[PDB]
Amino acid sequence: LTHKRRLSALGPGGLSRERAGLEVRDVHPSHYGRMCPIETPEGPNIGLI
Amino acid sequence: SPTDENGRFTEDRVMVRKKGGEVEFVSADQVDYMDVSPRQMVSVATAMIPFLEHDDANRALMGANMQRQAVPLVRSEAPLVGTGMELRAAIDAGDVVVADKTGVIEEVSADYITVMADDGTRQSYRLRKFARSNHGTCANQRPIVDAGQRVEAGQVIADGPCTQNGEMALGKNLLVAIMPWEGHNYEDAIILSNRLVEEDVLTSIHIEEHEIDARDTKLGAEEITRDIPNVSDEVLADLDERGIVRIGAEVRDGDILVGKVTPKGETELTPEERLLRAIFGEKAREVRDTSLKVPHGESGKVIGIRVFSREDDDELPAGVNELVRVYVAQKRKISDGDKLAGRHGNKGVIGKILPVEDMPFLPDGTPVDIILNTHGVPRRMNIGQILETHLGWVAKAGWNIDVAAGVPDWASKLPEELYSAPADSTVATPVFDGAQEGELAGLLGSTLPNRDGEVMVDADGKSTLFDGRSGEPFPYPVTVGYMYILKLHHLVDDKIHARSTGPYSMITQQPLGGKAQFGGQRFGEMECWAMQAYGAAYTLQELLTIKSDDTVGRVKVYEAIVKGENIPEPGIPESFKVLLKELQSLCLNVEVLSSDGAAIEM
Amino acid sequence: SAYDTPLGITNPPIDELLSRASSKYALVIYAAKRARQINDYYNQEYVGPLVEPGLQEKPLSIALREIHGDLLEHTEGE
Amino acid sequence: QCGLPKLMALELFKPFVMKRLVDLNHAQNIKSAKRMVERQRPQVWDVLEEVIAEHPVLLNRAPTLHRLGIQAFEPQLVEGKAIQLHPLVCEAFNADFDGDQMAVHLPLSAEAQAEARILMLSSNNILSPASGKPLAMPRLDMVTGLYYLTTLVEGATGEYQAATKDAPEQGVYSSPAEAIMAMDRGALSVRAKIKVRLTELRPPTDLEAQLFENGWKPGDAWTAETTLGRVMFNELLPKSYPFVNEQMHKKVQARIINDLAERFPMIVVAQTVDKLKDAGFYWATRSGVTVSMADVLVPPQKQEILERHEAEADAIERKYQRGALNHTERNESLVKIWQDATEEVGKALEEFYPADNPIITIVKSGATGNLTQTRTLAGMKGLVTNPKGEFIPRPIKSSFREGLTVLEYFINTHGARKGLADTALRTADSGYLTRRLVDVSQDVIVREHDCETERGINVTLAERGPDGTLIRDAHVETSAFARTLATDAVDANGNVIIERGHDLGDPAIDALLAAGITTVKVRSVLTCTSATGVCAMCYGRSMATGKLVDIGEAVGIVAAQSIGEPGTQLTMRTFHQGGVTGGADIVGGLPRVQELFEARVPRNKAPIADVAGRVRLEESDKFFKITIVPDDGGEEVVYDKLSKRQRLRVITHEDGTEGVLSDGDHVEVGDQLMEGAADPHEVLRVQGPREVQIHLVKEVQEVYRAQGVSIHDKHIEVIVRQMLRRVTIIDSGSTEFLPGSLTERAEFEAENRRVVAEGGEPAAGRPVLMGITKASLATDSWLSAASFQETTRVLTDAAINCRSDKLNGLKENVIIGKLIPAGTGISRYRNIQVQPTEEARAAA
Amino acid sequence: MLISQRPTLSEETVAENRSRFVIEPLEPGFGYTLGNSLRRTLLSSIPGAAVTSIRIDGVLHEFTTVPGVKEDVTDIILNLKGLVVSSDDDEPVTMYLRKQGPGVVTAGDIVPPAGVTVHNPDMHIATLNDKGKLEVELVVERGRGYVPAVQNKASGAEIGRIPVDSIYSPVLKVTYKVEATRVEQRTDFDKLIIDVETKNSISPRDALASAGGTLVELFGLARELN
Amino acid sequence: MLISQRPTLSEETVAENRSRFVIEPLEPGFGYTLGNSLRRTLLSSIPGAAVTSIRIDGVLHEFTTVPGVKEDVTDIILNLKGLVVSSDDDEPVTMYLRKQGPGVVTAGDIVPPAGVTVHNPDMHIATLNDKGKLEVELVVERGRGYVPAVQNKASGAEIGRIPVDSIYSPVLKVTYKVEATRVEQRTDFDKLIIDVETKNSISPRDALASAGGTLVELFGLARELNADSEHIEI
Ligand SMILES: [Zn+2]
Repeated sequence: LTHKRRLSALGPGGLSRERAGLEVRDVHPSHYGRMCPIETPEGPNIGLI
Repeated sequence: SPTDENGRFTEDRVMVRKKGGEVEFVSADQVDYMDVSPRQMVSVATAMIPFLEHDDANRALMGANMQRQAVPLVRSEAPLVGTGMELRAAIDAGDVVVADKTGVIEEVSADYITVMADDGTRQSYRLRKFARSNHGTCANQRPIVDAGQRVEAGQVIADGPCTQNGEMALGKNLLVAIMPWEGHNYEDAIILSNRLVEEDVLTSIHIEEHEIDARDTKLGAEEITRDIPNVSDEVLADLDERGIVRIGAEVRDGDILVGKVTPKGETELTPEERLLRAIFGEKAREVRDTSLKVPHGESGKVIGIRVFSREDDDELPAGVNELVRVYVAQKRKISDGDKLAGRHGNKGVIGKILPVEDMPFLPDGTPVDIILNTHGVPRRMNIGQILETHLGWVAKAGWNIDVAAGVPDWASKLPEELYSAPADSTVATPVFDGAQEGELAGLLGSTLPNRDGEVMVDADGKSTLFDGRSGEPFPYPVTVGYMYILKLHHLVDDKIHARSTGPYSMITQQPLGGKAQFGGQRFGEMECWAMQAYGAAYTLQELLTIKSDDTVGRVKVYEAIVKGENIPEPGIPESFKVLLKELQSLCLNVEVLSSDGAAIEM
Repeated sequence: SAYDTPLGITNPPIDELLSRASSKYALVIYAAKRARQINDYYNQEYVGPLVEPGLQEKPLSIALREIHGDLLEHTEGE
Repeated sequence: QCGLPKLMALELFKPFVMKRLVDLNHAQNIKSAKRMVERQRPQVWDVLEEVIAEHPVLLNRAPTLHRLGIQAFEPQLVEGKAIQLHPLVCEAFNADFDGDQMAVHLPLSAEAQAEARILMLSSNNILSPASGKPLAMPRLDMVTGLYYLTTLVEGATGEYQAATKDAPEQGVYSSPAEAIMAMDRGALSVRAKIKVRLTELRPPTDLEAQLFENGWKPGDAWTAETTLGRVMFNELLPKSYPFVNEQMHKKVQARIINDLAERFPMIVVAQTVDKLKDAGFYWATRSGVTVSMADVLVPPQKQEILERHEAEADAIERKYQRGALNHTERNESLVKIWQDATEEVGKALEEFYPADNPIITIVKSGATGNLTQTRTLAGMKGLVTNPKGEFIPRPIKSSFREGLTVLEYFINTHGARKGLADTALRTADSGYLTRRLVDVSQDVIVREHDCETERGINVTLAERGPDGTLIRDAHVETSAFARTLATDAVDANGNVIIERGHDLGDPAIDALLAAGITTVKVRSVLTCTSATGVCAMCYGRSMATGKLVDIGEAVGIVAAQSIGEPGTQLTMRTFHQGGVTGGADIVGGLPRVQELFEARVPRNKAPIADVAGRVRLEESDKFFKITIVPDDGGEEVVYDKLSKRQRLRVITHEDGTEGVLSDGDHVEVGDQLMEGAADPHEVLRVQGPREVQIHLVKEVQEVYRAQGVSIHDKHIEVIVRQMLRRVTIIDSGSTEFLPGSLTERAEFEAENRRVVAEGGEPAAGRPVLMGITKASLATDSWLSAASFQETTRVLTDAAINCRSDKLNGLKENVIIGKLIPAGTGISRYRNIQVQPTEEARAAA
Repeated sequence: MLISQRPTLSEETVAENRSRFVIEPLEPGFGYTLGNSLRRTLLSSIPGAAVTSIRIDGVLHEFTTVPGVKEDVTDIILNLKGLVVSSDDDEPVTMYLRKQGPGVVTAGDIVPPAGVTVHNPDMHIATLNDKGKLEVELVVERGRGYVPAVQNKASGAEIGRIPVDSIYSPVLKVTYKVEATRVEQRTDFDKLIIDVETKNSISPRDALASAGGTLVELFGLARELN
Repeated sequence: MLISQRPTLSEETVAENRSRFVIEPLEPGFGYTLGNSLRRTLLSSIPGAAVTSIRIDGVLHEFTTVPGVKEDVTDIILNLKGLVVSSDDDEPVTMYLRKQGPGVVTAGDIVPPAGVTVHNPDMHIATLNDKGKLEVELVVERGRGYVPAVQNKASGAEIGRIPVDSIYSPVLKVTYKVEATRVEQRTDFDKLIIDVETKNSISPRDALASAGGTLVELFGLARELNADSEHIEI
């Protein structure tokens, strides 16, 4: 159920493989009410997914 | 934000979010909008963690992600204390069968459910039994309706792989005592009662899918047969006529699953091999055994075989004739090293499973199921687990709030529906609007007595536990309750690994990597620095040469070990030999000298 | 000195062995050489064990007990 | 010991098991034994027990930051599949039992087994190599038990009380056995005060000097006023150890273990720590430490404090509205106010909690946690940071006991999300510096015992101060401790206390303080005159074992690892890509250490006095002007471009308290005029090689001390030595030294003294300070040089010279495949010849 | 003062399968240890009877379903694990449970051989619809404690045999309480009350007697000394 | 049901009155079942004689010190509590200790009544000073275990009758531990190590024999409820 509702920043036409710096993978205030700040994978995609 | 019956705010100042995302306090006449509910920010998984107020963001993240790694158990059980989301999330996932139209259950069976709709239409729902999921977990469904029962439209008629009565049941709720115990729960370890092993509380079914095929080769096509060469009847007793293991037979690592043979090339027997052919009357054949076998450290019972072949018009990869897939299922109990965790991010590994008589037990004789160390709760800032423990205890044993002299001051905010409840009465506590500290503290003192009429747990949530081994009562009361914990998919059965000798990579000559390839462990540069700091020259030398890309030395050491000879000394690797040869090729007269200015050696 | 009986590979005590060699590094090679001699003898000109061997003690343990017993001598290679 | 799974051990020892199976006739050939092992027949388990005995195995957990990351254990078979690890080594491995894995390696050769059994055994590595303090000591649960056992509480059952009419002393017991018997009946509490007759516990030294002037012996009975728990604890310690009689806070246990390390052999320390582990677990089980919300007390003064500070926050807001403040200034003022509020709330919470409450008992005993976590759990969360890293003016006034609101939780998630990336990025800089340090000092090995040098460095031990008691220097434990004296130490009467070459241990420092001598002269790696490597005597005590360093120690790599391991605790440059350059604000941490080790000109340079003399000081619109007139010299010196933004150096005498440097003051050569960092090159030019090395060591240790890291000065000295090993030639005389070339100082001096045919015609040259990078980028070995530089040039130059390479570079040996020239690999030990004695051989 | 008064034990019933035994008087501090020892012996080493394996006609392994049966084989086995039986002979015995047509199959439909008793016929085994035919053969043995399922290969049994976990334990829940006594004017001696509840196989008195016999045999080793 | 293997009891001597008994191999879990029971039986079952009260003639309320002797009243009480006394009376008995003149007074100077024996006459009691004397009377009676000094609050016939703690049990110290041992390919079997330190009046072997007899005696009560109920047999 949680896989079907993912929002992935990585992928073709998204952001470059080597440009996924710590700045993009952060909790912006606009996430409130439309993206959960707690749930995210523990892998290398922390914040990117 | 508090509001009146009409909806008007009852406070002069309200907390609001403004343009820059800044949170501030503004007058009641400046607000423009409000959130529909407190659960607006959280997601589906995060919405299923009770008392989410009291858990830090990091531990909430860990718990939310660990909920996604729970393995379905043989019998699911809904949590005593949970959230209202667990119902909806169960239905929206889709794994539960819901009756499309109102009607009567004409016939019910393990395999299918037949429903006769009120309008005369008939529906049939086939349940998927022991189906292997993408990750090896069992997706077994089971019906929850009786023949002749009436079902409304949208009602759940069959439980999913991991739900009870159509609501999420990712784990089991069991009795926990919060105390250190002889150091067996030291450093986040966990102690379990042997009951959980005897009653199959945490047992789970795991299914593995092995695969093989016969392909066309430059010497011809491979073949699947039962007549594989050079094997005793003790090995292939359980193979069918087609050469595939019979369904229902149990297999252990090394057992043959599918008998397969491949054509070989020129033989050119050695004189010894020719002598062996002569002394055993071995008639010439040109096939070699390549039969599929159970991988190292795997076992179970065969539950299904699926076979494809292009001769039956089935689509196959180019240059392939037949393909076989075998399903092996096993029933893994909980064992040492298996990873368990709660919903609040508290996780550990089972360091010890104690006999039932050794566990601390309540005054009425009930032994506790799990013991969690006290030192792990405070510093991790995940005290929500203690809230869950207390509320689970309150739920397991019913409660009754007295109203003889009016509702208690702490019960004013409680809805009337919570003024009483029987034993095993499940409760719901939403993430951001649930049981308060005062309400829970008041409820803890209103629990019903036990069978004998004596309350086990006092108003503080603590009980006087007895020592299972010594028999003396523990000097101080110990926090006791019911916690919902779940079995993660990090089982030790698929993490243990070992290697003495095995395959080697052709490109770089080093041992392969990974458990699947039967590879060796990495020895990085930092490990070399540590070994140098120890001054262990010989160990480092043998690690870098004998246990690494040195074929001659490797074979010599293996021979010495097997024959009992002392390990031969190493020296002069091939890389240095070729470097010296190149240096000579450059007309540089390189030579190696012994001692402080002595003659050459070899 | 007063100390409980050592267990396993802690017998003989490490300090007593360091008191009978130039340094721990020298002790390592000393014991390794004696163990190699014992193993070579068991494979059949070396003297063989000098102390009463246990049921299945490894050559290195025998070498270490012999060193502790002052039954061996060595010369620095420098 | 360690627990090894049966299935894993069988695979690891397969060939040995096959050999033993064939030997015992269970298998007729190697192939049959191989099949038996693969198929796991019943008999292989009987042979595995015989094979595994006394065969050590190495346990490792990557990453290996320090040498104790790999340790040898004696394996024993256990059921199941999870490895069993001794708790006391967890701190060494940085491992917790929440899902961590570990790797096991099997030594094969006899030399490898001996090395694992002797050098790498866990019981031999009690003390950490970075500072010599014990590492395998009680922790977490084990502390809480021992803290509970030795605690004294008034009013306990059966406690001691004095005599009274018709009643003698009421709480006196004739022996520990009687006290235990009384405790079993519930008449006496283990934590109650009693007077007990002890006969096998040595009395305290101060009490021993009185009660037994002839010296205490076993069996002598003395009456001790103590608690039964303390008597029980003191039985775990060695028999000869004096009775302690103190509450066992983690610091006290560390002190006791340190004292045991000095006075007793390592085996006794291992046994004592095992006994302490057992007792600590047993009494932590029964200490009653449990967590419930009834125990999470909230102070009753939180409300008053919060409104009191809310009033001031409202005052700040009112002033901002009136136009007296800017946005950033208002935010800073609010942050100040709320930090004060959090501080007072924390103090109130600390005061309120009872001494026996589990939540605060866990912290105060030092077993786990800190008071900040307790305040966050109960008092209030406090302030949180934006995604940019700046504090939000409005704090989280709620506590996790109460439960954060929606907005508070959302703003709190920012720091939690940031930390995940921050921790990952923190390791890169530490690894960079660690690799630099390892490269510069990999092959610094102890080559000889004594260099017979009289030179050294002076270290201060204490200040006799204004009172009648001298105060121990705070830096003594990392400056003078574990050194070797270069010259005799004499008391006020000239009586020698410690001989030259003795190790300055804790008893030695205590005795030195007893005589009141404040400073001593210690041999150092900096002043060691050994041509190659360093000598054992100058390095002195080995931190890991406490004994004089053995010939062949790999001191350089140990120092590099010790310096690099704590690099993650230092502050770093900001990880954000945007913003202005970060040099405006002094980030005095890892950047400062990197600047020092590279010998680069500081960005906050301050001048130093080239000549000792009196100072005439003038001021201008934007520049300072400082002139020094040498009192015993001639011409003055002038510095007339010092930026006025930089403040003048403060001197601040004890009572004179000069404060900022004034005109007419006196400054000696090497003194610093302006606040900032002195240029290492200027220090070298003014004072010489000795003072620049002292300056570098002081500067590095200053940062490491300020950031809360403790490293012995000798580790830093090992690195600093490599930086100043070359001398640049300015003019050559009667020797073939080319001008402008860099030569090793040893070779330079050797050539100058070798020119003897006409006496000396010295070639002129002066020392040059190099960064660790450039110093590491040079070597005397051509086989090693061929891996860094143009291989063709190196090979041609070596060929024309016909010069041989002696295989001493360590980094060079690993190319050959020959064992490293350190530890057991040096020729001094590699060629040992072993022969049984004639008297021992006679038994044959 | 020394008292020659001897301890004594008296039992009192609470239900059919629950009893309470009072032992008094005991030396001070001696009650808890005795009660804990009795509890451990009762929970660990009381002989009983249990099922060892099952054979269902229409299945070859437990990961399957029987046509017309609501429960799958795993559910049937987990339900059977709750069956408590009493056996008279040490060697294994066989029992048969056969039914056809719709209805609920319970433990009362099992036909035991001579010397075997089923003590809970009301337990639910399965439920069959109109097309359901159920045939089960159960093996019963004597033993004590928990014995995990024996592999077919180890026992040499043919395919179709489904080994199951065996739990040889009649005891269900045991606890104890301690009080003071009015012994003469000493008034500090202990009184032990041990409460025992057992599964319906055997009465609490027999279980307590078995525990006492085990403990007597084990302490005979200490008594052996002169 | 027969046990897998009959456990054996070995003994080792650690001192003149100290022993260590090893019971092995035991069925898994029975080590803890046996250890605590044996310890408590040893420390609370064997009867013995002890001093329960002492009256000194030279002091009424100045308990701090007694003239003519350097030992405090507390030291006198402790030394007398260290006395090892045995009797076959089963009733309180009065013992008189009187000495005069400077010198060491020991337990050997005592004059026990008929049927009372002092096992450690060499124990030091006090050191008498010049012009000094000592005169005390001890009440000795039998009992079990350790009884805290009974307070004679109602004593009217005497005020100087000091009550003291009574160590009746001949066994002074007992400590048990449980370890794991391996038989066949199973390592769940237990080993019980029990260390016993006793007075001079009884050897540890006799104390252990009496404890075993008492425990068999006590569990006979439970066994006799139904003697034919099947137990694990050895
Ligand atoms: Zn030197």
